[PDB]
Amino acid sequence: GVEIETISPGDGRTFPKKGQTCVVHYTGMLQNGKKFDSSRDRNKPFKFRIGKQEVIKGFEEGAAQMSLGQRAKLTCTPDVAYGATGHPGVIPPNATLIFDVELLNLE
Repeated sequence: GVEIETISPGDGRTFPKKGQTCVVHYTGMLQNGKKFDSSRDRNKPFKFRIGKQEVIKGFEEGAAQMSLGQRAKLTCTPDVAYGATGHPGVIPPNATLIFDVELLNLE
């Protein structure tokens, strides 16, 4: 269940497609919890492509449903990323993830 709530501006037509490397200033957030990740802190804006199972499923499906300049608000379900296992020390088991996603990409 990828639920998109978009802060408006952008163009609404430059869509991410296959074989495209894209750049996101993401920001992580735990539901009823504190922060755990920010690409804005390291100032390295996480160049990545679509389709090679690099990122989690909840962030992968949220990437194609956006466009350039847009600003969405993900809500990743536990069953798509880590809810059975959980990343050791960082992500607890059965966790629901919140992401502040802005797409400022190329290709």
